[PDB]
Amino acid sequence: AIPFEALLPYGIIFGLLTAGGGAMQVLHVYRNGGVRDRFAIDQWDSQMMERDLRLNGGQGRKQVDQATAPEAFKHNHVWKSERPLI
Amino acid sequence: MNTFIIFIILIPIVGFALLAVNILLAVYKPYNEKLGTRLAFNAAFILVAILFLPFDLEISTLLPYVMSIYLVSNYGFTIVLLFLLILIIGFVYEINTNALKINKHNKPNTDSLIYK
Amino acid sequence: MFIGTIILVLSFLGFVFNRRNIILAFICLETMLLGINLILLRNSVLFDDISGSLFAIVIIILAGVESAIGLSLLVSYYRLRGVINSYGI
Amino acid sequence: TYYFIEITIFLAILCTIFIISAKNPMVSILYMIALFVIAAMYLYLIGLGIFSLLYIMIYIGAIAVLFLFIITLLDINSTELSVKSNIRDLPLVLISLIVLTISGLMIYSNDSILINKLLEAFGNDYNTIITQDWFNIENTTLLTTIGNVLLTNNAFILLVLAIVLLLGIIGPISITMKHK
Amino acid sequence: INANPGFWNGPFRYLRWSAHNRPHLFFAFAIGIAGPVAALTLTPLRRKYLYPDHSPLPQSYPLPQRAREGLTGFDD
Amino acid sequence: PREAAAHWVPFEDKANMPDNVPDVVEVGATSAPLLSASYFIGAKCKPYNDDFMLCREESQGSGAIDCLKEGRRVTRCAVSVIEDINKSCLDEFRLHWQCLEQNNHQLSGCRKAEALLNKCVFTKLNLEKKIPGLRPDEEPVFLKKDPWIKPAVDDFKSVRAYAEAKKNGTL
Amino acid sequence: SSSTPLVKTSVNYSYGDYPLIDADPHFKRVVGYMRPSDYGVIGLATAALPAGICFAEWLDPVKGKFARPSVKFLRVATMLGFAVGFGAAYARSSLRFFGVTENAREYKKDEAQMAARKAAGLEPYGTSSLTPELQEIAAKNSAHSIAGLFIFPWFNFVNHPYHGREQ
Amino acid sequence: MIINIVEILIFLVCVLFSVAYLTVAERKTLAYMQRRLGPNFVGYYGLLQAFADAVKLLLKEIVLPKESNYIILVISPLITLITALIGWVVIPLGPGITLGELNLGILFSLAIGSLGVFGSLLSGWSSNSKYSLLGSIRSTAQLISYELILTSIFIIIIMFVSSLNITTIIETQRVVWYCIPLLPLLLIFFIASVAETARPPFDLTESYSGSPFVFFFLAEYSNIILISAFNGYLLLGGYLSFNYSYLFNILFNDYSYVSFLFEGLINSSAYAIKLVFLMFSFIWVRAAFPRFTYDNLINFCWIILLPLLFGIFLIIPSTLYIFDSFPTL
Amino acid sequence: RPATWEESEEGALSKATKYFLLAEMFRGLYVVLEQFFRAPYTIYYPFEKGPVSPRFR
Ligand SMILES: CCCCCCCCCCCCCCCCCC(=O)OC[C@H](COP(=O)(O)OCCN)OC(=O)CCCCCCCCCCCCCCCCC
Repeated sequence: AIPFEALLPYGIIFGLLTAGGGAMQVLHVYRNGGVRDRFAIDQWDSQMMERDLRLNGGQGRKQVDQATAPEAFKHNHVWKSERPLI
Repeated sequence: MNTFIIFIILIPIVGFALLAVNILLAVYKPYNEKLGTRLAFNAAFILVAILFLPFDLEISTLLPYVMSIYLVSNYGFTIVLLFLLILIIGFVYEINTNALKINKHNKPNTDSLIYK
Repeated sequence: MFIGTIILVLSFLGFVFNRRNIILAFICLETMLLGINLILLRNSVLFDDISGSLFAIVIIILAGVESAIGLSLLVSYYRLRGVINSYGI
Repeated sequence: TYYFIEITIFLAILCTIFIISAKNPMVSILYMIALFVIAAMYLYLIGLGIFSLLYIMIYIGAIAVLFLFIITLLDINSTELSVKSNIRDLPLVLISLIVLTISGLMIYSNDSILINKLLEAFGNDYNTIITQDWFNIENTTLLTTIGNVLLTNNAFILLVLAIVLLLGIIGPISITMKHK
Repeated sequence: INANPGFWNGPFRYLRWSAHNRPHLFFAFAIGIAGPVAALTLTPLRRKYLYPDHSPLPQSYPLPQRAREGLTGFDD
Repeated sequence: PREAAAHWVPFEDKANMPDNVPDVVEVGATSAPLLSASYFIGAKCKPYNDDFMLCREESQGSGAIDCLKEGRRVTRCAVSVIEDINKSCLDEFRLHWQCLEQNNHQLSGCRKAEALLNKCVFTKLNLEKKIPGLRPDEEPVFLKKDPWIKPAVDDFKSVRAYAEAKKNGTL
Repeated sequence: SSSTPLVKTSVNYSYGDYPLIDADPHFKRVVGYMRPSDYGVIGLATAALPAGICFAEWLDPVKGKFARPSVKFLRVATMLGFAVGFGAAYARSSLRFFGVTENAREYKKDEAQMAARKAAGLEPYGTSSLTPELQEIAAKNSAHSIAGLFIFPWFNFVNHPYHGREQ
Repeated sequence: MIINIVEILIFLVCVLFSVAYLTVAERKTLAYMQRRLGPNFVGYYGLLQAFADAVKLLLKEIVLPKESNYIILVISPLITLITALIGWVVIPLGPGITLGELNLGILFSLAIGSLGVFGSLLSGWSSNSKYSLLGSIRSTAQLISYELILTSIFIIIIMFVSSLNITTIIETQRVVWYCIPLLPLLLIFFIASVAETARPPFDLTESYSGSPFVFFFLAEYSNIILISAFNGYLLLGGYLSFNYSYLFNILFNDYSYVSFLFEGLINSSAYAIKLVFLMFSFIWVRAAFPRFTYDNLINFCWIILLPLLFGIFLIIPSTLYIFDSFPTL
Repeated sequence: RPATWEESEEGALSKATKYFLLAEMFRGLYVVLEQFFRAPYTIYYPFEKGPVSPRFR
């Protein structure tokens, strides 16, 4: 009936794309530090991510929950100086 | 430094490598026997690609609307309706005129057999 | 403003001193429109507004329609003369 | 990675010179497609990532395709850049290059003074300070606002533009049909 | 061979002719005019019977129109 | 208002507030705790926030310096709400925003933890989560049963705590 | 909420001798308030286009000797005649709202109608399915669009709150 | 920086293996549809035959004719190879798993698909013969004529999402797929996808050696799987199979790397099974049908499909209007 | 005489559903789909020879 030989190269196509997606998801989670990626980032959420990198201390999305902010937090604030745009 | 640009630069590296492998690897050995005005064309050939472009410019004119579809609700909807219908009228011009046909020049010669 | 100004100026002078064929004139026209686009979109970014972006998205469409119109004009130029001269029309 | 804009400016110059001096008419047209790509590079570079893909879609994918499609099945004679032909042009090319270049640089300035008008075009050196303000709550990007103002404030421009697209349909048909 | 009667000699006969013999144009125009006609004639029925319209989303910070009346809280 | 492109380089400033303006202590919550307690910050600090933005509207263009005294009080009242919610509802506030740091900070995917958090905060901190501008004959979204938009995977700690709150009769 | 105009606007700024009714009337009000002379103008234009084509054929025939024009031309003539007559009647009736022609017949109807809408307990110009920003932009588009009837037809279908009136 | 280059060579090894095995798969199922065996001569069950063919064709004599631009003729293979492969960034194998997460992903996927016309048309100017030109003319005319309705179907689908991000569309499709309401659009998009590669249902112009052949060969099947990827994300569910929340609350207890591994396996298994059924349907429609005259093809696109598409342009925003259902950003 | 469009037993809706939903195309598709699931004919030549009659030359 069903030829196994005809569907084996489909089987390897299926397995290669499956293993690629799984390995890539674990690579993304290892990059984030144990959580999922953010798949659609606003200008607001871009500004919110840079604010939380400023607040947590170095780490990407450690996500501190503290009462009142630290001492170096009032002084590590950033402006961006962009070039002449010639 | 994202994983987006290594792709952009790495796909050529793939190609440059493979056509190197063949040019570096295979026989050239050619000769004369191995090696080796203008024609006229129908109007629909040039017509399909000339009239292609005003429909393509409409399709990318819908592209600002379908991103703004919530903000202009009930009003930009009707403006887009009028826009689409104005261009549908030029399209019904085009298919009423039978523009994009290449039509065959020889018939069965329908004209009847009369005598004397 | 520099890139749009120089593509417009070099595009203009390549149009003007074209003596070799006709399609160099078409593509120099289109690159002139590109330079106008560059200058305007830079001004829209610097002024923080969309209105230069509005005129730029409208002139994209007008450049496309002029290319379609004018290339059909060249085809009708070519209908009766099965050659296009090097020196020009 | 500071001098990126300067690099695109220089490469655009070089690409136009390769446009206007080319063996074969379609070698010249491929240099124009390359100039479109340099343009889209500059547009992503300045901050307009939307427009660069609009340029690649509309200018490269429709206008250049129509242009190459024309060069294929039509006959076009071409002389190449002889030096006998075109150094009779060069003194006015040089005068008009310097004059048109300075004159295009002139009108960004407000002085009574001629060369204070000129050298304020080069007073570029100061680095703009970008501040964050938290006043915007949603993902209105640039294509959204183009779709708001083409459709509410400039709806009439969009409908007259529909008449222009209609004309771009009717005209090429009306020329090239030979009705019966 | 099937000839064109024209829309004017008999309307409904021409509609039947176009539905039988030019089905792509007939059903393209059918789907096309089903849109705005139902957009005209069905949405007051929906606003009357099915559900009324949603309230608008805010777009900015909502400023009210007052004059900063004094509040005794967090005086420190 | 526009974002920096084309080789922006960041820079910071070794300085201090002048003596004229008093000290104000800052908000140290990040986006998932800020988004978690956003409605309770808005419920307690509505007249303070609105007086601050009404200040900013009233004296146009001066802006920053003439509205500092109420920008003080909005920050202090939000800090009051956040330590209030820490010391009463630390474990389920933490349950909520630990749900929220997965799922793209979507409030759509953390319903079973936010039911627990809303019940705690409403009985102990006596603040209610409400969506304004919503006329009656319209159900609020975080109250509805069987929504169309369910998340991909419900978090395990919050479904375990939700079931245990069912069997305790908490909720 | 959804009827504060939030702009500054002409108040009773009449465009002629006679007082204004609306600064742009809604389409329903223009069709409701038009006179029997306006319907006579529509009938005049519907009759004048096919009779005009028959006339201009009788003056100079196309192929040398006179025939009647085809019915395919007469029906398009009658359709375009209704288009001209409706444009003429809409412009005529809008002139009475602006107060550039005599409108004492319609001024009584409007004070009766706005008294009725005060008595019915609803808004004076209609609930619209638009945000007030979109109502404002939509009425900036259709304000005084009866000028330029020669180029394009454009009408008012938005129930926006301001019409150049007070209270 | 170790992380992203290991990720990108993992993605490259997966997709450039899977375009090679698609060739072995088409020969075998074309054979079994025709009641014969496929290749079993070169692997244990016929596999690495695409490897055998590539090994031999990288040993093959390259002929640059009297007629030809040599430079144009060998970098038209590369510009079609590179833009047939560049569009592989933006496809997600899971939520936010792409090689570049940009918020305008359909605009990119739509701009790269318009760059693929040149290596037909341009390579007609290679070996300038009067019949080597107007065949390329018919090729590029069909190519542009069907990427019109391709772009149209894209913009019809974005009327439901109002976002040019791609994983936003797939997360939007969790409530229902887009083929289930718009099933005529699945039929129209399938046949436009078959035309856009110039598959041998919709082939006319078929009816070099070595590197310019294997680059065109790889570009053909990369275009196959790329337009299949486009169909998989905007019309079928992208990586979506079912809910799988209850199964996880049975199995797991907290987030671990094995749980993210399992979730990525499920998501890209759903995406790959859509894509594999789609490539099977490409080969299955290749097996059963004769080809087209150019006039049947142009009549088909401009006179039949496009007016129906105008009707769809009118009908779908109108039903999004009748029920007050406009998608928000 | 060949029948006109009006003297036909099929409705326009019935006739054009077969038009836009590709009915007999799908029928001929399903034929070769049936043939995917059956036994091929191929013999393996140096391992298995085909027919012989003694008359063969
Ligand atoms: C009443 C119904 C609903 C009403 C609403 C209106 C339409 C909504 C439905 C829209 C869906 C449309 C699908 C495509 C329409 C195709 C219409 C068609 O048949 O084209 C006809 C065309 C020539 O037209 P003509 O000269 O008149 O001759 C026709 C013979 N009667 O013929 C041609 O030019 C060639 C025909 C090509 C057909 C495609 C061939 C290859 C593709 C096969 C795809 C099969 C997909 C199966 C995949 C299975 C996957 C599991």
